[PDB]
Amino acid sequence: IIKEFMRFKTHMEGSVNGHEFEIEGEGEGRPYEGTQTAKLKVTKGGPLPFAWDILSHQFSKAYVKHPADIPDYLKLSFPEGFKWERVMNFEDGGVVTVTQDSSLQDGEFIYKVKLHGTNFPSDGPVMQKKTMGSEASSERMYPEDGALKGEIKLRLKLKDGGHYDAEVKTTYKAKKPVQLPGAYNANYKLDITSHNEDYTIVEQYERCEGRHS
Repeated sequence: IIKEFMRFKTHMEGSVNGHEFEIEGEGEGRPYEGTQTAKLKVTKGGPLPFAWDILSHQFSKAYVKHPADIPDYLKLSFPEGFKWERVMNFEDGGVVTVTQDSSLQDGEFIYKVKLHGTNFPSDGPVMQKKTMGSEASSERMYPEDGALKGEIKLRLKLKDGGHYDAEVKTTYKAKKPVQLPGAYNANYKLDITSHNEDYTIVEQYERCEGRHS
């Protein structure tokens, strides 16, 4: 059972341009209202020498508000949970891959994340930490390969004007077989509500809701 109020714990192990790091985080939110907050701490490899914005979207699809007629594939996957794999192709060649495992333990969600950050130019917006958060987007959701897929055109604002884009592709698969929905949209807004000077402590807020195609 997914209650109206739910907490989660997350751990992320990753590598960006050969720099290894680990992140721990805890958060809470309203799974049916589609809102959540998270506080993340860099526990190893801190301070990170690249943009926090490449990581922010990797820190929770069970917290999506869904209309009653769209099956909630990821909520229906519980208690066993689900997994997801993502690819983010940045405009300058930079690539980020993520694998995730989500489960339920003692009434709380547990997230395990693994991240690869490859071929980012040393003078680019990520390496130079020139990003300023992301704009509100819409993930096009659709079934494919006995799984739910999602597509986003992520836009990161830059400090001195303009944007830095990525084509994001994700596959979400329930551990046990559950009813796949038809295509729909998931509108999101993710905000960095607070951070310390070196980004070793970061607070995030996100709202997500499902709408008919």
